[PDB]
Amino acid sequence: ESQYQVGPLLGSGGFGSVYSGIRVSDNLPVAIKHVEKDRISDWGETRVPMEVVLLKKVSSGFSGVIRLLDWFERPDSFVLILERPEPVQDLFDFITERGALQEELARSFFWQVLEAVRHCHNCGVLHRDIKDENILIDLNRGELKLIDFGSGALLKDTVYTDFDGTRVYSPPEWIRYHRYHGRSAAVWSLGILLYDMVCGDIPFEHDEEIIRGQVFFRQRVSSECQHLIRWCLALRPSDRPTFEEIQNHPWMQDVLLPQETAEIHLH
Ligand SMILES: O=C(c1ccco1)c1c[nH]c2ccccc12
Repeated sequence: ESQYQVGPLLGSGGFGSVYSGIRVSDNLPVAIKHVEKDRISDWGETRVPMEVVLLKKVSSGFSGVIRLLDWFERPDSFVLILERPEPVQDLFDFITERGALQEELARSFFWQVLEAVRHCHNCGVLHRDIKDENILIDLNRGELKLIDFGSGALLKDTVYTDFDGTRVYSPPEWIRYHRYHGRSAAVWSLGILLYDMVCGDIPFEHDEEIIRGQVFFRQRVSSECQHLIRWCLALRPSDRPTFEEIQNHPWMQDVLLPQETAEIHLH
């Protein structure tokens, strides 16, 4: 408040409003995110938004998650202080500009995504909204960072019957039954994401295509990549790969380091 210098609004949406900021104490770049208390669906613990509980559980030590540095409670909103990489661009914008990604780049991005989601999972947190817009690229370090835990939940082994993430990334068992388990629904969304990365667009727009589960490639994509995608997008949850199987898949071998990724691909 006196502790942060606010700059430009970065965006707004169902997550609230995110401003670029600086922490005055040491000039650290931050993102400052406000949600209205009324617009908060889900709470935990003092009563904080679930997002804060989930962020505190994943923000310890380092990872591929944008870390929560601090939060404040205002009379009708909560304010989250988050890390801000600089320069940064979300993976959606990045794909809009460059179109479908070279596989070497998608492999590096995808792997970093998988490490970040494993970390969330090891921490007891299910993100539930993995997609291009929720992934930030630190364009100098080539490091990807998960954002927006606002639809996430504690990880658990029983079935989830609520979902408020992105539909076109939701699995067919959610579409048909409003039931999914955490890991396998995450894996499906990783399949959409991987397809999006290598094709330049998500594979399915309509409930029907999701449920049909048939994947058509519109760009040239290697067979190993199409196979990994189709495995993530297995119609039966239990036919999907574990994170381990995904990272042991042949398309995933020999990943570039993040730094290499930036040098070759991001300049
Ligand atoms: O954390 C973020 C976020 C976006 C939506 C919900 O949380 C950020 C959105 N744009 C950003 C830019 C830099 C760091 C975080 C974010």
